[PDB]
Amino acid sequence: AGGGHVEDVPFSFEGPFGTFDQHQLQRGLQVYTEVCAACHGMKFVPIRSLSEPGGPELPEDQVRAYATQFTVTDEETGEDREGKPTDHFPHSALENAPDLSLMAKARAGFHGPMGTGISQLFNGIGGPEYIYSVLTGFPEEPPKCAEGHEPDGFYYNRAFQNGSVPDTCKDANGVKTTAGSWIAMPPPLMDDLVEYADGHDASVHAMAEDVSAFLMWAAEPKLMARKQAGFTAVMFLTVLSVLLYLTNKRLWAGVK
Amino acid sequence: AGGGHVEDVPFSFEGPFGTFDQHQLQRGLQVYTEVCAACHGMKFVPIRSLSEPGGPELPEDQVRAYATQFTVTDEETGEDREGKPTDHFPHSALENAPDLSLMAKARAGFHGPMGTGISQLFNGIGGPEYIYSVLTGFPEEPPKCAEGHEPDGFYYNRAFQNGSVPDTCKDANGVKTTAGSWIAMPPPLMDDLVEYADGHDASVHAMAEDVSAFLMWAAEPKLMARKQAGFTAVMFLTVLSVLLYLTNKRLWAGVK
Amino acid sequence: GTRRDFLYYATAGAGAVATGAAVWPLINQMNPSADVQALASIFVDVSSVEPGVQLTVKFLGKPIFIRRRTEADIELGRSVQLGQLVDTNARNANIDAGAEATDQNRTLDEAGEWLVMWGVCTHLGCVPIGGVSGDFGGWFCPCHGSHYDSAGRIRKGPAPENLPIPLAKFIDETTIQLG
Amino acid sequence: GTRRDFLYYATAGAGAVATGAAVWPLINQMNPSADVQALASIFVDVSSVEPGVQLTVKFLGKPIFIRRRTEADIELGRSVQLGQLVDTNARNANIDAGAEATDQNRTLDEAGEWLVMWGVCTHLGCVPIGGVSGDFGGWFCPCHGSHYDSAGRIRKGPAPENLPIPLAKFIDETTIQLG
Amino acid sequence: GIPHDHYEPRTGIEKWLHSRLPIVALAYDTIMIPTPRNLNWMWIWGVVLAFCLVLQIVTGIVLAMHYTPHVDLAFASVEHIMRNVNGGFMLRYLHANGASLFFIAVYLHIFRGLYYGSYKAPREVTWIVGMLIYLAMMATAFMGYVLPWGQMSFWGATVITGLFGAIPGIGHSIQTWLLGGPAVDNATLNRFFSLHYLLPFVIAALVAIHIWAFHSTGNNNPTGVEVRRTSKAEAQKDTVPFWPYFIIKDVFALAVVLLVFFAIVGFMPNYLGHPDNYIEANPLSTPAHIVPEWYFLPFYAILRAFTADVWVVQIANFISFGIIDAKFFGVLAMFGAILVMALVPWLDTSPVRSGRYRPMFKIYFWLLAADFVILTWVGAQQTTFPYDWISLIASAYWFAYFLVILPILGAIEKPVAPPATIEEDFNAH
Amino acid sequence: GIPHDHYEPRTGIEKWLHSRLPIVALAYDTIMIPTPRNLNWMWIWGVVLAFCLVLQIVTGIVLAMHYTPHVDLAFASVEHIMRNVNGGFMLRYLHANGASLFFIAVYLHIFRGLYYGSYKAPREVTWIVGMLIYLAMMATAFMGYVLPWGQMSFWGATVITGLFGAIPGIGHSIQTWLLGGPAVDNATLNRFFSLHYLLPFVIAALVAIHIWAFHSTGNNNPTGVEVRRTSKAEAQKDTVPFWPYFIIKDVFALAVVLLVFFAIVGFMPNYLGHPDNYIEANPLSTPAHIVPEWYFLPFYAILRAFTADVWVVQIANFISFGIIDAKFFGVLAMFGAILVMALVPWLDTSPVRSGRYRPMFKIYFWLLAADFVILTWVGAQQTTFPYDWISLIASAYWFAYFLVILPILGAIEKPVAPPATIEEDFNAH
Ligand code: HEC
Ligand code: HEM
Ligand code: HEM
Ligand code: HEM
Ligand code: HEM
Ligand SMILES: C[C@@]1(c2ccc(Oc3ccccc3)cc2)OC(=O)N(Nc2ccccc2)C1=O
Ligand SMILES: C[C@@]1(c2ccc(Oc3ccccc3)cc2)OC(=O)N(Nc2ccccc2)C1=O
Ligand SMILES: CCCCCCCCO[C@@H]1O[C@H](CO)[C@@H](O)[C@H](O)[C@H]1O
Ligand SMILES: CCCCCCCCO[C@@H]1O[C@H](CO)[C@@H](O)[C@H](O)[C@H]1O
Ligand code: FES
Ligand code: FES
Ligand SMILES: [Sr+2]
Repeated sequence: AGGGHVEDVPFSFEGPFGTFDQHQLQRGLQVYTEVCAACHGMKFVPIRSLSEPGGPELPEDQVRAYATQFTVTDEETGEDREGKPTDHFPHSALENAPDLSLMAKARAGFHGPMGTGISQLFNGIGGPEYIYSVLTGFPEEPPKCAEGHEPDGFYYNRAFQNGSVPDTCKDANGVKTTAGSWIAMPPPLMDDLVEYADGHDASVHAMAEDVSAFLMWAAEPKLMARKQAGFTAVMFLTVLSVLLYLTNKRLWAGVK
Repeated sequence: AGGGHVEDVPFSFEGPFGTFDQHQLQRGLQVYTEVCAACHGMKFVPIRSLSEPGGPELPEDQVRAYATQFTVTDEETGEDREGKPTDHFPHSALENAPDLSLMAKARAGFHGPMGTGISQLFNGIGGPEYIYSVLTGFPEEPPKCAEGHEPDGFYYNRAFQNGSVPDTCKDANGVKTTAGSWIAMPPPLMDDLVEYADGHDASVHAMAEDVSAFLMWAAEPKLMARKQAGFTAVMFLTVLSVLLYLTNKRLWAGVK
Repeated sequence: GTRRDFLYYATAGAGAVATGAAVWPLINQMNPSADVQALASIFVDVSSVEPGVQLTVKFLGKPIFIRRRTEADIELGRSVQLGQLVDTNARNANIDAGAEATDQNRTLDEAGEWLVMWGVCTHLGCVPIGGVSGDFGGWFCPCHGSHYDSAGRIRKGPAPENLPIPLAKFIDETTIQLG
Repeated sequence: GTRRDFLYYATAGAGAVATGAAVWPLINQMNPSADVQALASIFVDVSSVEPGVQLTVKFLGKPIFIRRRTEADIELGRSVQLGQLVDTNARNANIDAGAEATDQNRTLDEAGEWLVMWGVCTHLGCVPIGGVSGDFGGWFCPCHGSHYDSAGRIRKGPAPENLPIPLAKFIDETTIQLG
Repeated sequence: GIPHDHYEPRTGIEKWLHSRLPIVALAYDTIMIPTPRNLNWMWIWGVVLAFCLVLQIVTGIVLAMHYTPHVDLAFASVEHIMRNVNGGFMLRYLHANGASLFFIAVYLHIFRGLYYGSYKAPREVTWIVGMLIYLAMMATAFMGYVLPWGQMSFWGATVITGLFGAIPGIGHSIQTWLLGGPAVDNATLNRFFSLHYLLPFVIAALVAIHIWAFHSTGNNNPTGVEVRRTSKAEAQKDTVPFWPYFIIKDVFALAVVLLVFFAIVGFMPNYLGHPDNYIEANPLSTPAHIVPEWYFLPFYAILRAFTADVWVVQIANFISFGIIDAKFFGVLAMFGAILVMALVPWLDTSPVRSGRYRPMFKIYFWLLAADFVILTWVGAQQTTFPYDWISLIASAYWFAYFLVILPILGAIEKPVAPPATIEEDFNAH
Repeated sequence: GIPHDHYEPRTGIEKWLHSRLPIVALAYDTIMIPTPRNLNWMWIWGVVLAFCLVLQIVTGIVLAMHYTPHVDLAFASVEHIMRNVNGGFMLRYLHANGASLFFIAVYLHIFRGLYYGSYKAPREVTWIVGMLIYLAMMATAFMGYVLPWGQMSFWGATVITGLFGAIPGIGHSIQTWLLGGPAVDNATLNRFFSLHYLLPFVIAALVAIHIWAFHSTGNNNPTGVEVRRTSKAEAQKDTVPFWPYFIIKDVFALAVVLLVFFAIVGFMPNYLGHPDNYIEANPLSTPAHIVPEWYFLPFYAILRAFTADVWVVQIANFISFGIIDAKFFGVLAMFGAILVMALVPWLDTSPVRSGRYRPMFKIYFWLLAADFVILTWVGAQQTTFPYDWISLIASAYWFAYFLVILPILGAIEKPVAPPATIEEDFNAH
């Protein structure tokens, strides 16, 4: 396998002052619920966190209603029940569909250049960009080298790099010719597959960016708290360094 | 509740040089499987330990055959299967039947006298004596004070002290008059309920003594290993103390 | 003037704040986490509870007692006079905090058949033994010897208060909601 | 005389033994416990495995590859001469330790259809990638770039040896016993 | 300090090391310190305590390699140790009974100090560092006892954390913070495990300061007469070097102690334990006969002796406008019993160091030893009559000894003349 | 040592304490030690290391209050911290990125010593104690990284334990003993947890000896010319007391380091990590791009550079009758890279302390610093051409520097005269 090209999306949460867009996270939650959830789970995300500040911030009554749709096995009782906000999202229904709880952090979209790490230093790790690229990177026709050599049950995706590749798509030393490789996920999105309440656009591009942002929050729910803390410590330590500098300077005056 | 009197059984494993009787442990294993196992489990005992030295020491082929009767849920597969020696004995089938893995150590048969602890110091804790006393202590007639006042679903036992007691069996200050109290366990034994292979007698006394020894091994399987080490450490330290005594004496000789 | 005396004070003041900012989160991480703060109500099916049976249920890591009281339990409770009680407060989250501990104020229903309370001894937190135990036809705590009567009111022992009653109400004909 | 010379040696010698007797059990508790020592064989259902399919199974915390080899896999494996292999030992627990790494000695059956081996790279223990990867129509280890052929023999990279073959035998028409 | 000869590097390797890091000089000056010649067998308990800390640490680290601090796995992982880990049964019993040996030794160590005046000047610092060590030990042993997650673990934790809920105003916050929730649950087990590991290292640091303390002043001896320091000549008549004379004597005593200890571990490892802790924690049912480990019983007896009917409790309740009830009073009494013992250098107003030469003091001292045994015994009994009174008389004497008798004794007693020197006492033996 | 004034008790409380435990005298003589006046910004990394050790310890203790060392619960318990535990996200990133800060500082600390000759006599003990600390740090960090039980955790643990399987004869025994079984499993996680807690306390003990070591000799300084000890007059011209002059200078520098550090933690906490450790351990599938943490990369690059085709490996294999194959040679090379650095006091044959006055030495040193950066970078690349060669040339230079250049240089180089005294150098700047 290897790294590959991802579409550089300008997400609101990027940059030191970057923060989540509340409506986008809500739309992404709808996309996850109506599309991804059929196969993918989020077993580490507590459902109650849809109400917590710094996320979709849904009313606690809506979240209570949202949790009901899941059938959970009660821990004490052992009998089935409606879901509560204190429960996690279920595991992936499809056994080989990975859990998406931490997907936005378990994938890197930016690499290199000479394995110096300078790309990530300026553009970030690039997980939500990577997710977006996979949801977007399904072409209608496969590459010409495999017109009739596609593995059955797999799909060409421009951004997926860990997939198999037909022998007719490799060069004389066996390196693959194609930009991407074959992924076991069929194209999950399609224009207006979801009906957003506020009338926000639901193109594959729009849903992919919305659900990529939601999945970034699901992985790093405390992103906004972490930056507030970073800013605070940095403003503090700027002041503290200046005061300690003047003290150090004014002390050594009686020496040199 | 409180403490009470137990029948002082002479178990082979008692005393510093005491050891388990292999055939007795096998008889007790037969009693547990054929009588107790209907309600009680041993969730901490690996089945393979029936072969380990210092216990019943059954041949590994017999133990392999014994483990089959249990239906175990494989952890990865999730489907049911026959038991292996690497599996533990099952949980208690009856929800309020306590686990017997550690019963012979989780009960004290000797108490007192004035809470000085001298009784246990000389007679041991008395857990297997207690188990024996409970299995023995089911009388055909209850105490005269409750002739027609027995709680339904309970049975009078001489040795059980933590059970309920009818209002008619308490004095003016509410302390119980009876030697024992009412236990939810029906009398489990009866003469020749088990047919021992070696022809050992299967009176209620014999099965109770045999299975109490088995339950002591299931609770303290490494008893014999512990005593060899105890003897060894004491023999080392006896020699070492003598040598250290002569050294200390012969050293201070050049002072006084 | 105050220019060379003030720097060594302002610097030390910043250092004190910095230490405090480092120490508070080290303490607060031991305070209840988000998973604990969020634990919510539960519902208990009670149709199977005959008079004279106590159902014991776990709620917030502690026992909750649900006793369907018999006629004898109820008669004893109303026969106790207020001036004979150790604690005359209802300890009831469902009513006024100052309400008196009459037997009517200790049950969910007017008939006084359904007694729901925290099974947590008010001395040091042990579980009292039920099934009509003790000297007052109620509960006996084996940890240091408190006796509660048939309405869960403290009568004897180290415990200072009646067993507290949680928020509890019948949501329908056969279900109690705790919390 | 040897009365005053022997005590300072005999006493210290006893101390040396006593320390050693105390240190050994502190080391040996880290050796495999009885639950680990007791792990036994397992059985694998194979009826669903068509040629060209690799079944991957966990055994003693490591992967075991059970591949039903295709015609191409078998031809490539049998076409390799002994002098062309990095490691010429079969690494097969079921036969003599000195057997040669011919394709016949690398499969369970005479037809050479069933290749059972530890999916544990002999370099530093990673899992080789199966299907038809690498430069020898076999397995590729992504950790440091070892290539194995269609019989699981090392051909290129840092790995010193062929993937080992565990004790494995068909118990009936459709079940293999590992261990 | 005391006059003595110093280290001198001899080998070429020693001259090299000594001019860079004088660690060899430090071991020599430590192990060759002139120690009073007349120390009796009550001076061994320091080495026994030192051994216990190492035993507990080494068996502890090993046990933690196989233990899981999770409520679903904790109890099972200890049985896994007992049954499956090589020597796990022996390592476990050594750690458990090793805690008992640790505590028999401090109490003997402490009462030695209380008799011979090892707490009076110049030894206050040694004594105060000791008190901190003791507090750490109790906190360590408590949390350790919770880790198996048996019935005593869970309900002992319930009882002991409830003590802190009794503090007015702040009690409920302290209790919740310690528990990590509304009740003893996984959060409590998980954090006690981290702290059970940490605190033994804090104890080791305190012991390091403790050792530094009595090396600075020099060891006390049964006569209470200090080593003569005016010249090396007369210091040697009062002393012998710690190595070999008292090293071997301590090591001998240790071998005898371990002989008995290994007989316990080998042949009655559960005598000092509670069978109810071989039952899994049940948050819905409480053992009828919950009782603390014997080394906590005296102080536990003090706590429960002060009920609402006690006349001194009713005055406290009246004067404090209801703030100090029996529950909180009993908590004040329990920490108060240790505190008055910490203050004994300033409560013992007598200028005579050794209790050996204090005729009236011996009586009150031996009553205190008997009281401590009585207190240990009543702690495990019920609170009914007469034990309720027995615990009241026993608690009462403890405070009377430190707060009334010892101050009064130092202003009334007629002491016997001690020996002129340490040398005089030794030759008479 | 250096001439300086000693402590004198002034307050009555100070006279009281000093006559029992001179801990204030010890703290005073420590914080007022005459330190060379001419220390530059490369002398701050000792305090940073001290701070890191406290940060790791304090955040570590806290994390262990919420972490579960069991394969079924470990990964979930870290996410529980991240999402639910108060400040858990920040405490985790501080501990994780804190390890990186810890390790950037040692490498800067080490190369400072290598340039200025802080390892040459009389500072060998300081240097050797330093090498043990580094080994303990690496061992702690390796085991720490396993605890989350992600994919890098599991397979990094598989690889690194496989290194010990490469030892002839005894390799499989050591490997099984470390693993507790045939493979990386729960037994491995459970014991790594116990040891991850213990070793930081061993590090702390080593640091105490470390500080004692360079306090005994006095700090080296940029000129390599030792402080004059012939009189107090000229000691004062070479030095200032550690407090306040260098306390404040270090605290200032520390605040600047933490400003950068907290920006990383606040704004790019995952930059220095591997995304695959956010994937749960899969004992059946291995990430394609497994790569070590940056602070292990240079030595990892050394390990894999010595393959079977390398001419020097093939000689080793033939002469040793096959015992030393490429795998074990790489293991020898890896621990060997650390060992020659431990032996540099005995390999550097120049009598000139500071490399500042060694013209040829400066060249090879900066090549070594460059080589170390190169080695770090190739560590993260594949082993194909040309990286296989880059890692061979880089590894070769590492051993050449310590084993050939440094021994040869001390008998060839024409060094420049250093200043006569520290005072001369200070006034010129
Ligand atoms: C079943 C009909 C699916 C639905 C709907 C979605 N996904 Fe999926 N996904 C599925 C499979 C079988 C796999 C495994 C692919 C493989 O070759 O292993 C996946 C995988 C992903 C991945 C991982 C890509 C990678 O780098 O490994 C991602 C990032 C992903 N899926 C995202 C995703 C989203 C956002 C979805 C809803 C819009 C979604 N998937 C739906 C099966 C199915
Ligand atoms: C882990 C616990 C402890 C250790 C390792 C320890 C160690 C020692 C040692 C080795 C000695 C010297 C030998 C001796 O006199 O026995 C000593 C002396 C002493 N210790 Fe402790 N001790 C511990 C606990 C305590 C406690 C809990 C106290 C007091 C409450 C205490 C107070 C003293 C005193 C007063 C002395 C006498 C010193 C002197 O005579 O100058 N110690 N200790
Ligand atoms: C002064 C030091 C110590 C004291 C007084 C002490 C005391 C105790 C006690 C009383 C128990 C309960 C044992 C039982 O009833 O089964 C215990 C348990 C335990 N301790 Fe310690 N301990 C100490 C040090 C340590 C250390 C340093 C560690 C780990 C590194 C440790 C690890 C454990 C573990 C894992 C348990 C639970 C397993 C068991 O019950 O044996 N202990 N400790
Ligand atoms: C936790 C790790 C460490 C801590 C806290 C630490 C601490 C210190 C401190 C505070 C100093 C004072 C002067 C200075 O900052 O340079 C120092 C000096 C020194 N350290 Fe470290 N160090 C650590 C690791 C190391 C390592 C890993 C090495 C070498 C492999 C090392 C070797 C030295 C040397 C040679 C000196 C100079 C001694 C002198 O000038 O006499 N240290 N160290
Ligand atoms: C003093 C030097 C220490 C170093 C260099 C160190 C290093 C590390 C590292 C690299 C990790 C992996 C963190 C991650 O990337 O997720 C880690 C995890 C951990 N460390 Fe430490 N550690 C140190 C001390 C301690 C101490 C004293 C503790 C005490 C409990 C501790 C507790 C933990 C825990 C519980 C984890 C797992 C949770 C997590 O991954 O955040 N560490 N440590
Ligand atoms: C070993 C023991 C213990 C040890 C030291 C203690 O000392 C204190 C520690 C902290 C706070 C208060 C006292 C308390 C209990 O731990 C524990 O749970 N118990 N058991 C127990 C039983 C009944 C009531 C209370 C406790 C102890 O004995
Ligand atoms: C953090 C790290 C690490 C740190 C210091 C080390 O130092 C050694 C420790 C033990 C033995 C030899 C070196 C080794 C690994 O541990 C770990 O899982 N990794 N990751 C890793 C990835 C691929 C191969 C090998 C390791 C480390 O970098
Ligand atoms: C290099 C030392 C300063 C680090 C703090 C700079 C602020 C980093 O800010 C980060 O930058 C990344 C791209 O640069 C983005 O991916 C992140 O969204 C952003 O948080
Ligand atoms: C007094 C200190 C030495 C104690 C060791 C004496 C040997 C104790 O031996 C024990 O006695 C118990 C009965 O008391 C028995 O239950 C045990 O089986 C036996 O091992
Ligand atoms: S806890 Fe119920 S009486 Fe003390
Ligand atoms: S682990 Fe397979 S190549 Fe190194
Ligand atoms: Sr972007």
